[PDB]
Amino acid sequence: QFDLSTRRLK
Amino acid sequence: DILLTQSPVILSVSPGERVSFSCRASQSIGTNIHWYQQRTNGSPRLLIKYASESISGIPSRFSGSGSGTDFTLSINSVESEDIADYYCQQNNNWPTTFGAGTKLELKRTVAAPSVFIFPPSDEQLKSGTASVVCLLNNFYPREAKVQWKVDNALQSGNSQESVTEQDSKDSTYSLSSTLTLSKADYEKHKVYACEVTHQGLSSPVTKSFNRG
Amino acid sequence: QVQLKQSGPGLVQPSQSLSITCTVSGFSLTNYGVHWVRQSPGKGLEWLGVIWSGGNTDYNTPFTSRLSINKDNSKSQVFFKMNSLQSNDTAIYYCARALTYYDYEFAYWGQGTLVTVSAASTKGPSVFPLAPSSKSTSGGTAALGCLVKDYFPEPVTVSWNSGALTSGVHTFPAVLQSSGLYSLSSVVTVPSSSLGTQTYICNVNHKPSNTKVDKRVEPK
Ligand SMILES: *[C@@H]1O[C@H](CO)[C@@H](O)[C@H](O)[C@H]1NC(C)=O
Repeated sequence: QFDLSTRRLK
Repeated sequence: DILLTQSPVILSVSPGERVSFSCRASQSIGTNIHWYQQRTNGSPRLLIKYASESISGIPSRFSGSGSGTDFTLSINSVESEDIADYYCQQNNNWPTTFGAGTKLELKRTVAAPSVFIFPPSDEQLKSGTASVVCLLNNFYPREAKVQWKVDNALQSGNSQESVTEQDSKDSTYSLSSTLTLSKADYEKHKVYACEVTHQGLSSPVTKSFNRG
Repeated sequence: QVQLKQSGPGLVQPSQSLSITCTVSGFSLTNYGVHWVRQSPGKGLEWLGVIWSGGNTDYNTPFTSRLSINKDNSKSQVFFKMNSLQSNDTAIYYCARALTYYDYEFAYWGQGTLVTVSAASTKGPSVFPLAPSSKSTSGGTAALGCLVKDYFPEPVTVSWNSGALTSGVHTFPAVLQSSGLYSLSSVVTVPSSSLGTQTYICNVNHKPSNTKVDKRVEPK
């Protein structure tokens, strides 16, 4: 899932 | 729509190693596939177009192959700066669609955190809230344990953690543990201790202070 | 050099409309189409639509009814507008340009705009110092930072010494507090011998609330 804070998959 | 399946979800490799990303399509799409890189806080960067065609400005270590339904993005010798997510895209069929991505992590040698503790500022105390910050700097691997204690009382449920993504230069993580107390509670106690546990430490590291 | 610069991040009330401006340079909107893509937690990358050189628009099927794209060639601006937003329209929205005028291989991207869809109110952060000390100094290296607390929505930018200080900087991912407000620390390690001669300032910018704070952080 994409994280809007870091723009990375978590 | 064309469904694009990327596998696996996470890749983990050591530097200098070769790595491949898989992107599979729900039906044939010829070689009409493009690849992108996304680093922490970045916008996508176009790496390969039309399955195998190179892009100006992109390192030669990036390549791609495949046709039909089965595609591969390769990096022949991984570098720390390659830590990112990788996405495929098809445009043989409208509308263009993207895969769900693969995460690339880098292995490195174990590095013990450096631990620092920060009492609340007198500034924050004026507002009636007290934040105590505990910092674990530049460690690998990511697994760490932070235990808070106030006057020997184990603290539970009143702290939040945040972990950075891997550093693009040294591959380490950093972690912050923040303990939050009412100013009232904070003033009713003396010893504030942050205790850190990590594979790279031969015993737990405790950083602490007395209020004032 | 080809560049795309988007308008800033912000809150949008549920059932209301989203507006983003994409201002381009290093090419002409008369020569290239401009595409819109978003990235959400639940659906990842979605292509939304495009405005072409000659003014024609295509919209991805689910958005045809609530999406409009316009431009002003002379101003080099492309205007994105989407109606009746719900919480799962929370995403980073990007504008983008392909390699060739007719294609979809996106070589150029805007920096993205984080749109939060929420009923809540915009709130600027308080910035508090994380002062260096003996409890924060080991082997001549000192750690120091800023606590960026109680803001909404994401994001905030944090730099140090107006961009002149970047090495040893860690700005942590924001965490949502029980209050529904975000919090974040940003740290940097520096030589302890420089605490006497160098000023350390975290430049905090929360665009959605237009709150810019420069916080000097001094040893206690
Ligand atoms: C959000 O909700 C709508 C229904 O209101 C659903 O059809 C859509 O697929 C969802 N979109 C995302 C980005 O999750």
